[PDB]
Parts: sequence; structure tokens; C-alpha cells
Amino acid sequence: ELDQLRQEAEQLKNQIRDARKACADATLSQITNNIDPVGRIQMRTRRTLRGHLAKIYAMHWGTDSRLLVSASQDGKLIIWDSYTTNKVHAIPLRSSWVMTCAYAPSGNYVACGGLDNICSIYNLKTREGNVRVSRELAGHTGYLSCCRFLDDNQIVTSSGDTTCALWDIETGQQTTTFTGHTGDVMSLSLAPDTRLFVSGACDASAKLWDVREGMCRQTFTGHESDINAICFFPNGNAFATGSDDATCRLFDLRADQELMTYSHDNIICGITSVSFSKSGRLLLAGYDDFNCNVWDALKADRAGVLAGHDNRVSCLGVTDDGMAVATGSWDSFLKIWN
Amino acid sequence: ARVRILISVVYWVVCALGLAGNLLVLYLMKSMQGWRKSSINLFVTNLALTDFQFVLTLPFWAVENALDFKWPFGKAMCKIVSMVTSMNMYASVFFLTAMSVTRYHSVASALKSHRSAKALCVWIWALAALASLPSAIFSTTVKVMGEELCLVRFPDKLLGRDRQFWLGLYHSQKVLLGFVLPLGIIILCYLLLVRFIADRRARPTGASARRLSKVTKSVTIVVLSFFLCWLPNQALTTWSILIKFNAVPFSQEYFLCQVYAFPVSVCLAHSNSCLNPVLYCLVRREFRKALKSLL
Amino acid sequence: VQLVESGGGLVQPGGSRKLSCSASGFAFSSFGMHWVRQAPEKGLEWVAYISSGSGTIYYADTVKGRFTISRDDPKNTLFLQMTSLRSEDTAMYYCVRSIYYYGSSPFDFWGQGTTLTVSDIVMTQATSSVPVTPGESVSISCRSSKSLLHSNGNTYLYWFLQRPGQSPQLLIYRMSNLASGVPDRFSGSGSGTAFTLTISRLEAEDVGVYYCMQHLEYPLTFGAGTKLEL
Amino acid sequence: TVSAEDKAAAERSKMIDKNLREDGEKAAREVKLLLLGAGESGKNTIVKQMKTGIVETHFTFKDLHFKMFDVGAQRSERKKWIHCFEGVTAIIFCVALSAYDLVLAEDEEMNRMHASMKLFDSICNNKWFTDTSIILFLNKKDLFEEKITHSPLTICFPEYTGANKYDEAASYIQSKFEDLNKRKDTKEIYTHFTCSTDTKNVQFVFDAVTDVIIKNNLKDCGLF
Amino acid sequence: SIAQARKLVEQLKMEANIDRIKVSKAAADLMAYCEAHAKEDPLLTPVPASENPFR
Ligand SMILES: CCc1cc(O)cc2c(/C=N/NC(=N)NCCc3ccc(Cl)cc3)c[nH]c12
Repeated sequence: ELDQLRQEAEQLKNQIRDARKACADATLSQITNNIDPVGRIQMRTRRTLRGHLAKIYAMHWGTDSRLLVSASQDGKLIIWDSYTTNKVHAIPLRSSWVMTCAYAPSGNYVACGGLDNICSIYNLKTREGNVRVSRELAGHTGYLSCCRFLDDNQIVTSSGDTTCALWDIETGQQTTTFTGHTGDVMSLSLAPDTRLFVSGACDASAKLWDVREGMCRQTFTGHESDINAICFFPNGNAFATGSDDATCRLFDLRADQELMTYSHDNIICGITSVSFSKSGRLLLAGYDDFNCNVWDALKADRAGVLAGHDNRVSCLGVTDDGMAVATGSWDSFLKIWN
Repeated sequence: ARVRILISVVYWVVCALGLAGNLLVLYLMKSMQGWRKSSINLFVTNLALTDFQFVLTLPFWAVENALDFKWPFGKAMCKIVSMVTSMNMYASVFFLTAMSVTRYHSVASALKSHRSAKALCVWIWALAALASLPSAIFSTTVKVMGEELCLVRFPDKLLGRDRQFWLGLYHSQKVLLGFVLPLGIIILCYLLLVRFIADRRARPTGASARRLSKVTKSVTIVVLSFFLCWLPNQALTTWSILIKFNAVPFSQEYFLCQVYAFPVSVCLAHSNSCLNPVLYCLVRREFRKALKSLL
Repeated sequence: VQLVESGGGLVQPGGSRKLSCSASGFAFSSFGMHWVRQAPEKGLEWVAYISSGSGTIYYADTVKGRFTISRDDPKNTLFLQMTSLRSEDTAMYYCVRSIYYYGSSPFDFWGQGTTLTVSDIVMTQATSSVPVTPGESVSISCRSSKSLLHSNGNTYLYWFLQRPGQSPQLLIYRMSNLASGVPDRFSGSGSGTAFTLTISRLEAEDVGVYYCMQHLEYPLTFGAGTKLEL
Repeated sequence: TVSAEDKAAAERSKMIDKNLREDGEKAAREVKLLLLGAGESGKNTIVKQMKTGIVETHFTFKDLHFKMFDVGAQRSERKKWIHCFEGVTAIIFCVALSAYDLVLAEDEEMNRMHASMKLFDSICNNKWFTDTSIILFLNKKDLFEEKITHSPLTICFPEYTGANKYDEAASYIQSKFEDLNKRKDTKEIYTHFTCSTDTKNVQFVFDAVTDVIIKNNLKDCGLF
Repeated sequence: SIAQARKLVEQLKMEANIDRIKVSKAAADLMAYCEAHAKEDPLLTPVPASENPFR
């Protein structure tokens, strides 16, 4: 069985393509073309979180919608207070090549990593008064691109070794390793129930994983190039992707195919960040042309543009209550938009 | 006869150009918040606001000369107009020399920086105010033939109304502290930059020769701009100084120059207030990107 | 984490002494420091305050002009130099650390104590003592003068317990927020002016004197002190 | 209008700002270098002369603190992390001269020097290094000397005139590596020939970064 | 490459056996989520001024 397995592979791919074609009875803008396209919202800046001295590469909100962490290529990791623009902590990183950061749901730990191939977890609520690193997770052979806290004691990391992984923080070990990607994995998103997570990779494909069994459940194609950002719809039944081809897309798990493509002729710069709203109506997508296009999910209308930043927007995030949006760019500035 | 309206139109045009350019520079600098922790940017902002005021105080003299050397409103807005003009023309040249000294410091201590500015700015402003105080405290405008003039030290209080004190030095300190000293400092600084970068030049093609040619072009255009803008007016002023101290070449020369070139010289000297913003905040690529984005 | 403090003793009237507090366990360089004294029979009262990167120093009106507070971070030591010791300064002085970042727990750790023997929102704890029995629910009430609530949602009241031969320990930093090593059988509930503490079950360590301290601005007046007895 | 705890939070924030700007000022005074090469080249010799991801190397020479970001352990895609090095003072690129006739084993029969040339073309014309100077090291020149005689350069460069002199084939290699620069007057490439020794490569990098510092200062002042 | 091919074909055949649903029902579910939480989405519908913590 040298090429018989390969031939079975193409026949199965064709069968999956036919099954996916069978599901699409009509396009999205044929059953959603009856509701009003609410938008035309500009969300002027309310806070400007200055203090960084290099490109901001990743930010993450807290579950209180009050504290947010930001990572920049200067060996700094700042917990802000978006309400009063205060700084709670300033962690000096051992490796300055940070391009992912996380905030634990309990608010006790902050994750960090990048081109050091190590995910570093910091304790914010020590009795000594200083923020110290708890454990340095090291099992990856490529750059870490995203880390999201499963719980207080579990993390999920995506690396540029065509591999995502799940760790036990206390033991600092590979609880389960998620393999199956062809190119580098660039983004993660954990479902609200914390049982599945999507991972978009440089192979122009995104897959759905089961955290417990440790195997892929669904695979998604459609993009022409690298997938940079990914995020879940609030229900956890859909997820949005963003590629370095100036195109966003929305996949739904049950249908197991794309539904809507967010693109325009005047946008040729790709995407670096994608986030959803509280109701998931707003697809806030940070594009490479120094602005964050506030898309509408149910339609493809570019509802708004957040044109504050004078350099490429690398990270944006929405509060748990949807009150604020915090975009971060290569200009060392964070802006809170409301 | 018919040239007074043309000179007034020139005054208004240069005023509009200065206002527009300086507003653009100030808006770009405000957008580039933080001053980039650079001494040159603070100096540029100070100089931009200085020459913005210097070109905004132009319409008063425009309408004053449009009335054939006549002062319309003789009031505290002769104290104030003289104060703003004689403080802006000093702060402009002083920040212009601050540019040269700070560029020399940056280039000479380039690798020394890899191994106060507000204080200097307020010192420049204080010296400008101290130098401009006489212009605003001894103006003492006087009525002559039913029309007044915003002139200086008309009465002969002491030591002669035309001798050294009491209007023999008021606009010779102008020559000695707005043209002669600033130009000397500027030329010395830029000559030192060319000398410093000459040693490095001595692959030269495309890296050293091209860079040194560009640097000498810039440090030549700056000095030529200053000298050409401030030469005619200061030359007329030094002619007035020499005709009021010793020489008396009045016949068909001083009257002709005062009635012909003096408004032209003044508007040319105010044209520096619009040539400085471009040379110091427009040709730079960092501000060029911001201007293109904000256009 | 420990804050051991030395100095103090038999000081002649109209004298001067310096109290020294040494910090070892934690990062002293990033914490504010409060000095809190307590007369041998009377309650607690605030006597000083210094902050991290000392720029804000606050004194009580009782000892404002003759006391001073000094800290030297490199040796992790807190000092208090007092002058012209009047007789009303006989008290047991405590060192308490604090930090004020968002969601911090100020007045969390207290010191051992130093004895001294020399020869504003009003906090009222009307009930001086209560006969309490094992395994019953008890509640302590504290009353204020000005509203302790602030426009930002906070309510600056602090609850402490002073065991018979022990230093005070924080139970409730805000009006409703517990502390690190405190059992979850303590609870707090207040209003604009009225404030109450609740204990679900009395234990063998809960006997002591309970105090309430305001932190609206900086007078930091403590209350009279409710003393549970079994 | 805000409480005492808010005042102390603001004070803590101000202290954090002062520490942050002090750290930034310290970082902006320290020169950054990116090392790239074909692995078989003298990357290891270069790094060992100065003294599972980025092996970042620190050294101090004539009061300039140096950082050398030795990537190469990354088998991932350079396109997805090369922009993080946008802003290095210079790029150090090492190619082995003893590679024209050394085993054509890049993928399976590809000349090593051709691989180095396409790598240099990729780095030089990359859009993140439009104004980033390149310090090209042409290493293993001794093996070049004792291998020109054994084998001609026509196997790698048939267009060569056949002049198999030591200081003509090396000059030809240098010329072919310069010619990949598609944008001059905005970038200088500093090639280096001293020895297989120390005390000169470090000084060469020091001179190149001094020239880059002077150019950066002139551009900051607006003259150039 | 036999093991890799077997793993790939096994992954694809596991992909095939999935009980899918119509795309229209899925779109209806997403819309129902959107206009079931719309009134509590402050970015979409602006919050009153004296409720916004950012003003
Ligand atoms: C460019 C900076 C500058 C320097 C300066 O010395 C004078 C003026 C100027 C003129 N305004 N009129 C005043 N201030 N007093 C007028 C002084 C005067 C002049 C000529 C005669 Cl015949 C009689 C009296 C407008 N700009 C000036």
C-alpha cells in the first residue's frame, strides 16, 4: 500500500467537499438580507495608554473588564487600569521577543512567550509584593504565537512548529500535544465552555481541537494565504479568521464550512487581529493599513473604522461586558475606544 | 505711488503662507506627541510658535505701510505690537542658532551618546524678552502733523535724541544681536559639521560622498536662507545707523532707500518665518509621513 | 513576611527617641508604611504614614510638628524619630505595611509591637464588650460620621482583630473584601454611614478586640473597639 | 476628586513610568545586530570570536553594548517573525567562500554558494531592511586559497573568465554578492577580509555600526 | 511514508463521519444570538453617558 493510501486520501477529500457542498442551501446574504445593518459607529478614543517604548504585539483583557496586560518588544509586560490609565505592574521579561500574552481568568497569573519557545507564567498575587515567574513551560521547537489560559492550572500554547499543545502548569509538562498542521500555527481561541479550541496556521487552514482527547475534530480551508488571527463567536459555535491576504472569513462548526467573507477592493493590507463583540455582532478586525475595520458579522458592511493609530495595528480586544475596545499597534500606544 | 498696494499684497500673502505652514507644523508636532525625547523637536516647536507669532504680527505693519507710513491706532497696541515683533524676531534667530548647536551636539556626540532643554528654551525666551523690553518701554509714540507713528524715543530726554543713547543704539543692537551673532554661530556650527563628517568620507561611492553632498547641501541651504532673508533689512538698518552716527549721504539715497526697499526688506525678513518651518519640519521624512497620512 | 520593630522604653519626659522597624520577608522598597500606636488601655490611633518613593508623608494632628518618619529602602528599615515626648505618648507602637494598586489589600501585615513609657470622620463602636459563646453567629457594628462610599464605588473601612497577646491582623480591607489567610467565616456588609461585621461561628482564635478604620482621606481614625468575651 | 488610595495608585504609576523611561533610555543606547547565514558558514566562528530559539549574545566593545540575535535554530518561516528585527542597527551575514566547489548538498545537488547568494538577495531586498546596512563576512578564505588550485570556479560561475588567482576569484565572489543589492544610496554593504583570527572582525563591526550611528543621527537631525 | 499516509487517511476518514447541519439553520442560530443579546452590547448600542466607565 504505497499510493493506495494517498488515493484514498484524495477520494475522502472529494467526499468531504461534496458533503460540504450539500449543506449550503443558500448564501448568507440571502437569509440575513432582511435585517437592518446597524453600525456607522466611530468609537472615539477615551483613554490613551502611553508608556511602551517599542511595538506592541499582544494585549489581553482581564475578566473584570478593568485590568489589561500588554506585551511589547522591549522586555516589558504592563498590567494597566483602563479606568484611570494607571500601571499596576511592569514585568521585566528575560526574552524581549514577546508576541503573545495572556491574562488568567482568575486574575492571578499572566502568560508570556515568543521567539524563545518558552511560555512564562507570572504570579501576580504573591505575598512578597513582587510579580515573579511561576514556571517556564519549554517543550516547543518553534516560536510561540498564542497562549490562552484554560484554567488556573492549565494552558494552551500554539507554536511555529506546526503544533499546538496543552500543559499542566503545576508539573510543567505536555498533558496532550496537538499535531496535524502543515505550516506554522499563528493564533488560538478557546471556547467559552473551555472544551474546544480553534487554531489557524500558516498552511491557510484552521482546525478545531478537543482538549481532553487531544485530537482534531474539524478542518477548515478557504484562505489563499497565512492565517494570522482567530477568535470564537461568543456562543462557541462559530469562529472568525484573518489572513495576510486582506480577507477575513467566518466558519461555523455544525455546517463545517465558511459562511461569510469580509473583503473589499480598497483593502490590500492583511490582518493582524480579529475580535468579536458581546453579542458577536461586531467583527473588529485590525488590518495592516494602520486602522481597525469594525466589520458587521451578519453582513459584510464595513460599519466603522478606528483610524487612530499611525502604525500597524497588531492587537485588539473587547471587554467581557463589551464596554471597551483596546487596540494596540507598532506605535507603542494602546487606545481604549468607546 | 502704485507700489504700496503691491507691497501690502505681498505682506498679506507672506502672512497667509506663514500662518498656514506654522499651523501645519504645530498640528504635526501635536500629533507626534511625546517630543520623541529629542532636543531638536522641542526647539523646532518653540521656533515654530515664535515665527507663527512673528508672521501673525505682520498685518498690522501691512496696514501701517498701506497708509504711506502712518500709524492708525496709537494706543497700547503699539507697546504690544513692538513687543511682539521685537521679541519674535529675537526668539526666531535664537532658536535658529539653537538648531545649529543642537545638530552639532547630536552629530559630534553621536557615538558618545551611546556610551535642560526646557531650561535652555526658557533662557532663550527670557533673553528675547529682555532684549525686546526697550522696544516696548521707550516707544513713546508722538503726534506730529495730525498723524502719529509707532516710532521710538522721539523726545530728547538725555544724551541726544539721535546720539548713541536714546535712538542711536536701539536698532544697532538689532544688527548686533539678530543678524551678526546668530549668523556667526550658525555658520560656525555647520562648518564644524561638514568638517566632522569630512573625516569619515576620507565604499565612498553611494555611502560617504553622497551623504556628505546631501549634508553640505542642507547646511548650505539653511545658511543661505537665513542670510538672504535677513540681509536687505539689516543692511538698510545699518545704513540708518551709519547715517545717524557720522555719515550724511542723505541726498537722493537714504530717502529713496527708506521709501522703496524698507517695506520690501521687512517682508523679505519676515519671509524667514515661513522658510524656517519647511526647512526644519517638512523636508524631514518622519514628518513627511505624518503630513501624507493627515492630508 | 515579618516586620520586627525595635526601640522604645523608659524615656524621660520632654525627651526624644527613634523607633526602628526592620523588614525582611517582602519587598519593602515597593510598599507604603503606616505607623499605628495603641495606648496600654485605650484603642488604636494613627501616628504616621510614609509612601513608596517617599513624596507623600502624613502625620496626625497630635504629633505633627514633633514627630518624623524616615525609611531607607536599601537596608529595608522603617524609622520614626519623635521629639518632646509628652506623657500622652505612652502606647504600643505598631508597623503596618500597605500598597494601593488596584485590588490590593492595604494594612494586610502588622508588626510585633514596641512599648513606649514616658513619664475628621468619627468612628463609634458603642458596644465595648459582648458575652459570646462557642459556635454561635455574632455581628459587630461600626458607625461613621461622613459617608465612606466614594464616587468610584469603593467603601474605605478596614476591620481588624487584636488577639489578647497579639498584633492586629486584617480581616476585611474594604467593607466587603476578605484577606489572604483569614477564614471565610468572616464577612462584611456596610452602607453609606452604617457598617457591620459578621462572624458565622465563633472559634478558639476569634476572641479579641475588633476595630474599624476609615481610609477616605488620611485621618485614619480607628474606632473605640468591640471586645468579644467568652 | 479621587480618594487617597487613588492618589497612591497614581504615585505608583508615576514610579513605574520613571523606571520604564529609564529602561528605555538604557535600551536605546545599546546596538542591535541580527546574524544570518547558511549554518555551514562561519556563524559559530563569528559568535565565538565576539566573546531552542533565539540565542541572543551580549558583548561590550569600546563602550558600545552589543546584542547579536543569532537566529537559525528556527526551522519555521522567516516571513512570520522577521519584522520583529526591523530596527536593528546592522545585519551580519556570513557566507563561506569554500562553498563554490564544496559538496552541492543544500537540498540534494544545489551549490552552497548559490544558496548563500539567494539568502543574501532575500535579506538585502527585504522590505523590513530597506535602510538596514549589511555586514557581509566572506569566511573560510583559507580553504578558498587551498581549493582554487584543485578546482576551478566555472562549476559555480561558468561566466567567470577562468582567472584562478586568489585575489581575483574572491573579488569576483564579493562582486557577485554586491550586485544583488537592488537599492543603493539607501544601504551600504561592508565586506571583510583580514584573516582567520580575532581583534579585527569585532573592530570591523564596530566601524560599520559607528558609520550607521552617524547616518542615523544625521537623519534624525534632518540634514540627511 | 506508509505510517504518515495511514495517519492522514485515518484523519480524513474521521473528518468524513460527522453529523452536519444545514447552513441556513446555522445562520439563523447566529442571527438569533445577535438579536437576543443586542440590547446589552454597549459597543453596538451606545450606553448612556452616566453609566459608561470611560465617558
Ligand atoms: C523685521 C523686524 C523689524 C525690525 C525693526 O527694527 C523694525 C521693524 C518694523 C517696523 N515697524 N515700525 C516700528 N516698529 N518702529 C519703526 C521704527 C522706524 C523705522 C524706520 C523709520 Cl524711517 C522710522 C522709524 C517692522 N518690522 C521690523
